[PDB]
Amino acid sequence: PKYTAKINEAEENWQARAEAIKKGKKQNTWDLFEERGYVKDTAGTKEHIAELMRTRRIGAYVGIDPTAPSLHVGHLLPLMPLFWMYLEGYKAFTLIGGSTAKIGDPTGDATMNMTKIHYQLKKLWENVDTQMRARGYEADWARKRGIVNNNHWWNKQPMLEVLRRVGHALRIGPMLSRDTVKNKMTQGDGVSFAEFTYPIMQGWDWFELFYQQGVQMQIGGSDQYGNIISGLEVVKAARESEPDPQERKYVTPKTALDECVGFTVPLLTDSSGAKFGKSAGNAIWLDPYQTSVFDFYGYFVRRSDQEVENLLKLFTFMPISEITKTMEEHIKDPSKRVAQHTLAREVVTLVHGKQEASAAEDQHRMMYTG
Amino acid sequence: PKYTAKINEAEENWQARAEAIKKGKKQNTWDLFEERGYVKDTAGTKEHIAELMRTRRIGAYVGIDPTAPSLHVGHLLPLMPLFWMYLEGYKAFTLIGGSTAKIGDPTGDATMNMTKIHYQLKKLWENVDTQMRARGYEADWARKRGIVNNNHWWNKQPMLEVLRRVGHALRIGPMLSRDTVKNKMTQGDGVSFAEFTYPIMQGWDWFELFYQQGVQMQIGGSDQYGNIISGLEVVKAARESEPDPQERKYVTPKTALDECVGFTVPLLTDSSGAKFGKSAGNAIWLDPYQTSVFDFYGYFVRRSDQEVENLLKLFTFMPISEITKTMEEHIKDPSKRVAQHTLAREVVTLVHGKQEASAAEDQHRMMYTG
Ligand SMILES: N[C@@H](Cc1ccc(O)cc1)C(=O)O
Ligand SMILES: N[C@@H](Cc1ccc(O)cc1)C(=O)O
Repeated sequence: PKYTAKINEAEENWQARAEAIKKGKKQNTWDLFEERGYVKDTAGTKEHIAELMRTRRIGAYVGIDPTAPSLHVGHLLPLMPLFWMYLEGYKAFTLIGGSTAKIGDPTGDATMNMTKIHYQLKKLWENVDTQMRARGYEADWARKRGIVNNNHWWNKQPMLEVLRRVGHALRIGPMLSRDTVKNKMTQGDGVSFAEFTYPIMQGWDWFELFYQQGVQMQIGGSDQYGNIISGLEVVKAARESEPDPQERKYVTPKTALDECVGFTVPLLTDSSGAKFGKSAGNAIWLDPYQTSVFDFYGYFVRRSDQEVENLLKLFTFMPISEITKTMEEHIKDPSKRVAQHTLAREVVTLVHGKQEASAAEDQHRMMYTG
Repeated sequence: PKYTAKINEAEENWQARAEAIKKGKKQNTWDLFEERGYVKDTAGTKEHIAELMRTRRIGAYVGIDPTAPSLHVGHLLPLMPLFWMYLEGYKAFTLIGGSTAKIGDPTGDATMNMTKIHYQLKKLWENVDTQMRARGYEADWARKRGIVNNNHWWNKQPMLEVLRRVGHALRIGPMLSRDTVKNKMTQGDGVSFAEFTYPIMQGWDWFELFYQQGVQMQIGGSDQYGNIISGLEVVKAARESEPDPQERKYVTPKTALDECVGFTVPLLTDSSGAKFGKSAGNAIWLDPYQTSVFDFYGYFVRRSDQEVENLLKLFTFMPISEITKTMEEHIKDPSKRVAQHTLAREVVTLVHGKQEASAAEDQHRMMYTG
């Protein structure tokens, strides 16, 4: 009865939204992704992903392996489109790779790390809510966010079941004919069986999130394209191999838009080759105990004129009109770092909050700042 | 106290045996293996395996994947040295690959198959006991036989634990640079992830048998050499990665003779290329409902003069002196098929029992036999 009525109202709301998009009254979140610059590679055509996003209140996820006690600003990039979807009323999850960090992604303390990353994600998600309220988005019952740790299934998930459900459908050649698996096996050491199996586990992760939460979309870091391709194979195998006739009603695809999709975000460097979120020989951590707020703000205020508009698009919830006005002010006199102070203000506001942001800005407008 | 006293007497008996071998009073079972022709390839040096067998009442196993409801005579070959060890007072196991049959060994109904194979192995093991008594071997408390199904661990064994315990130690290159994995991936279809993982599961099987039963030796079919090499890596990884300090006392090797070893049996064909145990386009099944006893006996009575001594050595418990006397009678007039009737009599006696054997011999000595 009553969850059902609410689900029905949600779908009806979603469908009026869908029609509004078809008529051009409302921008498709997919086209927002393209406009702001989040799309590098897609697993699924852009027409596919657009239409899935228009017609269905999907779930989406980003996975993070807790390889250290703090996230850094480089982690923010895949999270940003995820947060945009959340603001738009999708279901959005950050998956902590508690079990999968121990294998480690080859593309190219641990419990305490897992605890700290959960804490930090919860803190950031709360700042997203704050920003959602500040940017004028209305409450929506069907809007959902969550934090999931893949140890929830990996602690007991039988190997046999994974091999039976997906292992016969996945051929090792495509896994092997992929640049990471050819790279570190030619130049660099070898690939461990555990390393080789990592993409299969991440694919099973996606299956579990599809099954449990309706997650049809994975958003990946810039180097996650191969893992996403493999993950789709794993999820497809798993949905097709479901033995129970009753579960198949729910899990086996019937229609084209039932399929899963994904995309990756761009690789961000400056014109000197530096990786975004690295300032010298260290990360810009989200933890103030590791990187002071002043220094976090500093990182952003030092961004280049050449990259700053692109970074305002990626790392803020500023409407494009707002960014355009900022850039119009900024080019009057770039030496004033209007755009960079805006970027710093917005990103600090998201990670550390408005008060910390104001204080840091005041400090960076002193006559000496380092 | 009392299992302990019995274990101590067993070890003392084993050590008098060991000294008797060192002094040449008693043949090392390893040298029996060599004399009778069971040794093709060894994982571990022959000096290693010999000394392990002299000094330690090891456990050994043969794995069989239940891919059909009956075993056939080709299955007997790896079982024979295993049965010899049993007669000599080792611990000897036949492992049914209940879970691993579903993946299937790539080297180159299902529940009912598992039930029938268990039944047949139990029946054969009982005939081994009969033969043990008939060949003059004395009761030994420490002599042990068993039938184990790897579904005992595979039904619930977590993938994560397997990957953490062995997955980092096993490199995919050696797995990949092996002829089977290069064969069916070049010529022939692909290799499924499940296929590629099969040797890891069989290696974990061996670990479970080492842990549970003290099994240090695997005997393999003629094509199982690669699987045995991989299995040793898996068992070594697993014994070295045991996290508990108390378990390490028992599971982590301390000495050279603590290591696991294995060997394979020869590939048996006749001079026309036919696979041993194939008579035309069908197997010679151990099940009388599939291959009559008459026809089973017939298969053996038709063996060639060129191969019959070799087959008496492999497929019977006849002392070498007995086989020599048989061959001395046989060469007086080969047309009488003395040696072949002896081979038929002995193998039928093992699989179907002495009464069935006598009847089949009488039938094959009629003036018309097909
Ligand atoms: N493999 C990703 C993280 C990840 C982990 C688990 C997942 O299910 C998804 C993504 C990385 O290292 O960047
Ligand atoms: N792989 C072997 C059978 C086997 C199965 C499991 C084991 O643990 C050992 C051996 C075969 O097909 O001949």
